[PDB]
Amino acid sequence: NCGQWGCWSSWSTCDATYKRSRTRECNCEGEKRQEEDCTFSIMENNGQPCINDDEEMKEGCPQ
Amino acid sequence: EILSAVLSQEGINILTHAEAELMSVVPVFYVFHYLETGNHWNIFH
Repeated sequence: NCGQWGCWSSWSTCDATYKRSRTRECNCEGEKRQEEDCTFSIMENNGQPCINDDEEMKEGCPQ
Repeated sequence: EILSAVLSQEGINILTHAEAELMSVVPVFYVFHYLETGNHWNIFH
């Protein structure tokens, strides 16, 4: 069985703005704060969709 | 067509929870407008 970073903190409540933060303690090299975005703009919930790789613009009586 | 009309979890997640008070309160107007237009309130108990 033979400084180091500590454990991250709990994600703070999502503020009115996108800014949500998480902090790590050096209790060393690295970052002490990480600020990410959060808004939960997707209210609708239908199902997990499957996506393609790439698409194109363009492929009875006519028009 | 009657494809879909979906809106949920907005009233429970963000209803009441400095400069972003506008950003917070604006979507409530549109949610109320959608609820009045769709005429669907029986989804909740």
